[PDB]
Amino acid sequence: NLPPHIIRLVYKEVTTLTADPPDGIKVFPNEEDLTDLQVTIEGPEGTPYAGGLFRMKLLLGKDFPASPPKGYFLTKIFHPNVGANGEICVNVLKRDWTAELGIRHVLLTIKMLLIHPNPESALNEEAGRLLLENYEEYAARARLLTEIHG
Repeated sequence: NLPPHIIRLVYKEVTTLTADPPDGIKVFPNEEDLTDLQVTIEGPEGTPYAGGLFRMKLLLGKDFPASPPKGYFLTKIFHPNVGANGEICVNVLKRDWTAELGIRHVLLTIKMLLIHPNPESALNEEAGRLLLENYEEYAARARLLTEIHG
């Protein structure tokens, strides 16, 4: 139940964003509810997630864009910043957020997160500790779950 003038702004972003998304990212056409966007993020090459295709959904909350969107991975993944429910915690984004950044910036931030995790704010503390204490162990399991779910 976003304000109509906000919906009018969302339709603009999504329409442009869908016709020309960032690399490795694809926003699916939404004509039902643009508050609930469906997106795929290709696992970056040179990362454990490489080769995998990760389905996610971006939810625009009630106080959007005053507050940042809330992302959720549908694809199961081993990442310090992704919870069991798939909830994505982008600590830096939520701090450096304003209404002008746009949905494109959010998706980019999530892609950058697969490359540059943040164990200082881990929803998956196991993946958080492993990333710091034994990266090779993290890369192994992350690469394994990417072969199965990616």
